[PDB]
Amino acid sequence: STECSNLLLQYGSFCTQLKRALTGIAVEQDKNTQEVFAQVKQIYKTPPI
Amino acid sequence: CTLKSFTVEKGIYQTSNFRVQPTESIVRFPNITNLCPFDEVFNATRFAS
Repeated sequence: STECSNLLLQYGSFCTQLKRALTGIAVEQDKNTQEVFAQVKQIYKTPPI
Repeated sequence: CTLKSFTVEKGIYQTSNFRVQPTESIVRFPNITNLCPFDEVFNATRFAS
């Protein structure tokens, strides 16, 4: 709703707070997997035998 | 604009939202040609008591 879009700007910049907050969560999720699953400097492949 | 700084460092930043603007507009209304006899109600003799 275009009229509603006009009204939203009046209420303030509440959206920017949410985008900042949610982004921090999203970044941390990738970081969490990094710390757990990336602890080897070199990929090791098992011997054929 | 988002970072409130003239200089921006390396990285990826959430900025805004994009959406397709509508190309045009369509109106579909019922196709009955009979003029609705409002006139008959107002234009009359002595109204009901």
